Amino acid sequence: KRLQFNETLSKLILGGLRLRGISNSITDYQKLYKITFDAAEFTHRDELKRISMGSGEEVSFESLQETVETLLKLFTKSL
Amino acid sequence: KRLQFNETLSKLILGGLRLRGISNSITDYQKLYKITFDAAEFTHRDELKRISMGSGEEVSFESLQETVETLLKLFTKS
Repeated sequence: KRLQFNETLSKLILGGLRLRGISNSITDYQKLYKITFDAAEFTHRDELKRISMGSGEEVSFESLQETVETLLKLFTKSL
Repeated sequence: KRLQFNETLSKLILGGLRLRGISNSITDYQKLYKITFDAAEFTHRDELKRISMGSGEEVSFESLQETVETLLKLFTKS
């Protein structure tokens, strides 16, 4: 779990939420962000572990973009 | 929730993991179960809340199964 992954994931979720007109001043925005973030980490857990093990890897932006879109699509259908 | 949602959700996760050949012996099995359980509850949060408040609704098997499948597909990519 490198910092670059963290920052890229955070940006993708912020952008995904904003793109959906979901404002950070609503009651479940924080819960929505957190579970998306945690789920996205868990999705890429194996590579994050390898990165931590010095594989010198980098989670690709494109794959993370798919993960976030899948999760936000799932988590915001009722919204 | 709606206790029936919770009981069915458990069965669908256990069943989805079984179909995929993922045994409870593997190292991340319980976290995999738990995060899928919670993400599925979250997905249907709004209806589940109305249900607990007496709306008379019921999350359909189809919808819940699609939820579980979306999550397990995403979470078991390895």
